[PDB]
Amino acid sequence: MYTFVVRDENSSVYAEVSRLLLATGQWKRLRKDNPRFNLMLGERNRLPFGRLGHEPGLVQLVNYYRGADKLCRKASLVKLIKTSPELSESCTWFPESYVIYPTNLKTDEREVFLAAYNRRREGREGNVWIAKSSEGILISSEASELLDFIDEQGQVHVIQKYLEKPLLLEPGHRKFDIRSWVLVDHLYNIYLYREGVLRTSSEPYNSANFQDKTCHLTNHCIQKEYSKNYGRYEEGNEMFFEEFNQYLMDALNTTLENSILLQIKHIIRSCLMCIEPAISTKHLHYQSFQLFGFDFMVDEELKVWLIEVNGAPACAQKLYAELCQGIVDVAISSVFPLATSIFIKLHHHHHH
Amino acid sequence: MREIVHIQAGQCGNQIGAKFWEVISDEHGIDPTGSYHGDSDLQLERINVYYNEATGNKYVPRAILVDLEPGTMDSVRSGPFGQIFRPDNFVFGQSGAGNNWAKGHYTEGAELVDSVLDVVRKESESCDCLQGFQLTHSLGGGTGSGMGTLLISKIREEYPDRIMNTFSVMPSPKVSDTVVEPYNATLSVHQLVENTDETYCIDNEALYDICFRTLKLTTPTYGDLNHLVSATMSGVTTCLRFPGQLNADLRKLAVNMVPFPRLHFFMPGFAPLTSRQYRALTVPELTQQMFDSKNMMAACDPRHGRYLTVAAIFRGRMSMKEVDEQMLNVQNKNSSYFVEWIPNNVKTAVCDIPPRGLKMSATFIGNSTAIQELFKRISEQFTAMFRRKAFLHWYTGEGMDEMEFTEAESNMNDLVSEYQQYQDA
Amino acid sequence: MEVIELNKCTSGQSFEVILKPPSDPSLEEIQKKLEAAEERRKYQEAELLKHLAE
Amino acid sequence: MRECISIHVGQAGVQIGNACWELYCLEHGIQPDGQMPSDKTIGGGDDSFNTFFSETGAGKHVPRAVFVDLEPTVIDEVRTGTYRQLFHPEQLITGKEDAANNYARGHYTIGKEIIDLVLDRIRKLADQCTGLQGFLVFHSFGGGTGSGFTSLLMERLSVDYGKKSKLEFSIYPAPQVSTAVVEPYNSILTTHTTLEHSDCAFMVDNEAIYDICRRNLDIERPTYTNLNRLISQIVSSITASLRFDGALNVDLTEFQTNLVPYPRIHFPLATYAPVISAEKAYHEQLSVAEITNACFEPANQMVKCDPRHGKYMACCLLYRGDVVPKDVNAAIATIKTKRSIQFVDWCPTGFKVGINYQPPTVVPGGDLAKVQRAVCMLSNTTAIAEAWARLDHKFDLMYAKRAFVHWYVGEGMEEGEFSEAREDMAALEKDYEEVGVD
Ligand SMILES: Nc1nc2c(ncn2[C@@H]2O[C@H](COP(=O)(O)OP(=O)(O)OP(=O)(O)O)[C@@H](O)[C@H]2O)c(=O)[nH]1
Ligand SMILES: Nc1ncnc2c1ncn2[C@@H]1O[C@H](COP(=O)(O)OP(=O)(O)CP(=O)(O)O)[C@@H](O)[C@H]1O
Ligand SMILES: Nc1nc2c(ncn2[C@@H]2O[C@H](COP(=O)(O)OP(=O)(O)O)[C@@H](O)[C@H]2O)c(=O)[nH]1
Ligand SMILES: COc1cc([C@@H]2CC(c3ccccc3)=NN2C(N)=S)cc(OC)c1OC
Ligand SMILES: [Ca+2]
Ligand SMILES: [Ca+2]
Ligand SMILES: [Ca+2]
Ligand SMILES: [Mg+2]
Ligand SMILES: [Mg+2]
Ligand SMILES: [Mg+2]
Repeated sequence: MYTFVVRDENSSVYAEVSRLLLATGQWKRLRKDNPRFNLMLGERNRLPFGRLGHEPGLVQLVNYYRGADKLCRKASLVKLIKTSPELSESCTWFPESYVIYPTNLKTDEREVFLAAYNRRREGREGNVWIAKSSEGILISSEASELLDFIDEQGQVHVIQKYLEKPLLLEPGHRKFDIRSWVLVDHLYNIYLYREGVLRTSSEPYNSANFQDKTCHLTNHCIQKEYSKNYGRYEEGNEMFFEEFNQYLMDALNTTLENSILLQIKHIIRSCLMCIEPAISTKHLHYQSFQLFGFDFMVDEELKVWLIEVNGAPACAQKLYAELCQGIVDVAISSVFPLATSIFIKLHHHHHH
Repeated sequence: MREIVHIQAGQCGNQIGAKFWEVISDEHGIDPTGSYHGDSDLQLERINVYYNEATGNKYVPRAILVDLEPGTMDSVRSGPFGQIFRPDNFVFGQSGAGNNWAKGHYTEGAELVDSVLDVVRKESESCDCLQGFQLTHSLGGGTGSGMGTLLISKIREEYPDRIMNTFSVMPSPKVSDTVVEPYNATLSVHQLVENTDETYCIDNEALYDICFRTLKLTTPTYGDLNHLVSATMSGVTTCLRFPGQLNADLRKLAVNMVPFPRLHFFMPGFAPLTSRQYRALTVPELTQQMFDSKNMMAACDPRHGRYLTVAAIFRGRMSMKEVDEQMLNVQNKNSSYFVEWIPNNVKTAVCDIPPRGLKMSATFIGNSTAIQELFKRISEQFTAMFRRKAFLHWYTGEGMDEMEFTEAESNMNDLVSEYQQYQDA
Repeated sequence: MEVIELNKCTSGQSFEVILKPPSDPSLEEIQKKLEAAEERRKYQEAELLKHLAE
Repeated sequence: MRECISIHVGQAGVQIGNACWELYCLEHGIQPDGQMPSDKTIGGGDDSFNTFFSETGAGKHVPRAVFVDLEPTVIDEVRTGTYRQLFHPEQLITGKEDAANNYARGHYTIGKEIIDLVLDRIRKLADQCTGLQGFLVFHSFGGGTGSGFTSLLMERLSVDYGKKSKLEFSIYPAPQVSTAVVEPYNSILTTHTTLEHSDCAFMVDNEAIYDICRRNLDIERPTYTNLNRLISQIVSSITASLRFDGALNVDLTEFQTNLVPYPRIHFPLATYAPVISAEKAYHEQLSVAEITNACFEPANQMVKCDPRHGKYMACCLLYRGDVVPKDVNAAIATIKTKRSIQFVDWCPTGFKVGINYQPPTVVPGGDLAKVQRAVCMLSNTTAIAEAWARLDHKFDLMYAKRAFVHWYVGEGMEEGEFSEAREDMAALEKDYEEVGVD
């Protein structure tokens, strides 16, 4: 009889994980502050990793990787991609981005951003950028509008090249992003969930008006909010992989695997193998696993771009049951055994 | 922190006290002569905690024998080890106490107490570092309860910075001598809450039940009960009498077991339960049994409360890695029953020498809030009589006012409230 | 990565390697503390002895 | 040459002193009776070993050590032990009754009666010093003597020898071997009273030494003897530079200036490799690269914690055995590319290296194999603050219900010292967080 504790009660995913854990009949739940646990479903912020792995006779395991915020907060993602040889500035699946702090906070990249913005003015290339913080979005061709915006807020933001010719599904002439769910276990096996989701927009994309949000921003909430035709083509503004595969076959004469998924597996593995030495718990006194949500854009050439990594993602509601079961299969009972996998293991050893 | 002064008072006090000296004298290799004839020197290394050394290399128990009646103490002198006790340490009146707390604390007992304290002072004046006193007594008679608690406050007055430890047998209707026992016990618990650091609550209800259900004895004698009591007493004093990785004394025991001063009433446990057995017991079996309510010497269900602190001692040769593993398993598997606000409240010790008659054994000292169940039982029996002032005349005839009774009942009910306080904290 | 202040001798050697550059109370206050705590002890002992006298 | 006095307080301190001085004598070829054939200056000395030993006209080499326990049983086994002859009886000091695992009993109640005697014996040792550097103080956080009497000793030492340096070797409390439920109380209490009196302290967590003993020595249930022989190897590599010819950490002041930029953050993490079973039938000796690399696995640290998620302020590598600078720099080069080693911005990224050419000495019949080379890394990393967080949590859990505090108040302490000490620790945790996180 293994034991466990729940310290994030706003987790959809780990709420269901709690339930099936009990339904085993071999897992008992303890109280938030009881130290004699095998398994921690920790809180999102200031999780006490320093207290883990000091209980004699308890193999302890937690559902987060200390350090993994380097990947899951946009300013740190930018910093990590351009400072690490494994990725580098020349990294071809990340939009050029620069980190910018507000006026009265003042390191920062403001001047080097406009260094490129001007050869973008001059270049006669698309010079439209998006500004982001880790609500609070601005898309503009004018840099100074960007930084005006940035510094009337108090947070550090990131300016990133907006992808001006995205892939647009038809009918609709509309945008989307792809969200992929990745589980990393205590062994640093990297597991991609076979099911992803396209978060579509219900609005025809329009290049001219960059300040009406809904045809440009794909996330579930804004479509359920400011959009006239939410739910029109697909249920929940959510197209799954069977459909998107068929659509690519029918309209573009490709498959999802060849056109997009090789690139997604490549990006997921490069990102995680990069930070692996900083976060691995291979010889630690406690163990981590973690569920990540990777978000990608696909341009009209069918090139995949990574937009962000999410450290505490929710699932699409039809997949909750399946994914969560897998989390217990692969992350939890691998460590604590009970009395066709839904995951693609991501590994590649090219010799050179 | 070396010498302990042992005092046994009354019928029950002296009969369990004598069985105690028999048992540990055997464990330490001293015979009735007082002469050491053992084979290991673990036996003699700390034998000064309980024994003085006499001329001829004799060992004399640091033990004082007290009664208001001469009967039981002449039977002590008659018994197996009777002549190991220093004869000047027999201190006795002739009246008896009639199972009457007042006679023991206020009238007959006053008359005798100064003599006992003279012998006590004589024994403590020869001690390099006296740690304190252990008293054996029952709470339901008159000498043990009444006079023993009188002794306890006199000793606290003369030795206010020494440790007072008692083994206190609680009365049960299942084994009872008289109807006034809940009165005597409640008056005594009022004393014990104020004036001892550590009390082992030896419940005659639990001893009767173990004798009847588990040992399958259909009419238990005091001899059968006292067998269990001397097993428990040998266990709980192991880490005081022997050297180990953990060498304990009365004060460190108080420090680590008692988080709040009044909550110092311990529930002892023993495994394997034995009666006057060839299969050796496996460490997992010792650990399961010692924590089982059927091995508690205080008739309380430990699942009705929470363990404040726990101290276990395993006796015999066995794997201390297995004992560590097993103790850790029972904590981590029933962690709800251990308070979360005292970290690492279970401490475990091992000693290589087992009790006579066993290759392996385990003793358990629990400071549980489930002990309240005992004090409520007594409290109920008390009120059932006191609400009609029944039998009070035996006491008012010796000077006591009803007020003293209602005060003592109140203090015990407070003790119970304290325990419930910490059972939901 | 540069090595500096290297010192050798029959029994050993020491040096420094750089990878990258940078980017009390008195005796009598103590005796007052100890004496205040002793006083508090003696007062508690007296409260006890007074209750026992009662 | 400038002398240091070692002071061992309470059970943990005394038994570890035993371990260390056995080791020192083995290393300097001093016999149990106190003789040193090797020393050709009979009756006198200006050498590096004379930092830790004085000489007599009969050629006896005597530790500059004071043992102090509030109860006799443990120092008694020094008096009757194999090194009976080594120690002058005035250097072994016992009380009658111990502090009963009670900080306030050891500090206030029983400390008061023995502090002047102990300072007098310490001055008897200091009078024999032409140029005293200061003190190495060995004690447990968890003991009542260990915590309470040591903190009173530390205040008085600052008063009588204010120009001297005081270094600590502190045993941090681990429930697998601890003896008492109040050890968190004691450790916070003593840290708070000792902080501004210690220049540099090496914390040893009994949990880490215990697991090293299980995992790498194949000892099922480690004793204090196992733990102390390993801890004494570590202490010996930390002190070797005071006892031997060299140019790194040659006096106590150098420990502070090399390892402690900020005076409050003075708790360097020690990592030690390699630890190999003497009963290991076949063992392939490990290289400079392999053991320097072992310096960066938490499983080798004296305190389990994860320096990947902290910042460094200083790093020292003490090698013993067949080691040359070229191999050290090669190993450092390769390790830097494979590992997260981030120094604070206002400190150079770099290592101070010291090498002594005789390999570690191991007690005959001990558990440790002889090895051709070994290293002890001392790194002032903010990651060590994890241990404080652990302690502080445990303390917060008990003190919330005021559990056990009555035992301290009854010794004359005031409940307020508990929350003063806890607030100092809160400060300390915040200082580490400022230096080491963004
Ligand atoms: N590593 C190691 N830890 C020890 C040793 N002795 C005791 N400890 C630990 O120290 C704590 C107990 O403190 P002690 O040093 O024994 O206590 P003390 O200073 O003698 O104080 P009192 O005996 O209470 O007066 C526990 O955490 C022990 O596990 C030892 O020899 N080596
Ligand atoms: N360089 C870029 N080019 C084009 N569109 C972009 C873009 N960066 C972001 N977007 C769009 O903004 C939308 C949301 O941006 P982002 O993913 O950074 O915020 P977020 O953190 O709220 C998503 P989640 O809630 O899933 O974590 C994306 O779906 C995408 O349509
Ligand atoms: N376990 C045990 N209880 C006893 C023994 N003798 C008496 N008791 C109990 O002690 C109570 C009577 O007290 P007793 O010692 O005879 O009174 P006293 O001699 O006047 O102090 C009753 O509850 C008896 O059950 C005994 O030998 N063993
Ligand atoms: C290890 O088990 C024992 C422990 C002791 C006291 C209690 C204590 C303790 C420590 C931590 C948690 C809970 C209790 N540790 N103790 C001391 N170190 S004295 C006393 C014992 O007997 C008198 C004993 O054995 C029965
Ligand atoms: Ca008379
Ligand atoms: Ca010399
Ligand atoms: Ca100073
Ligand atoms: Mg009777
Ligand atoms: Mg008189
Ligand atoms: Mg001690």
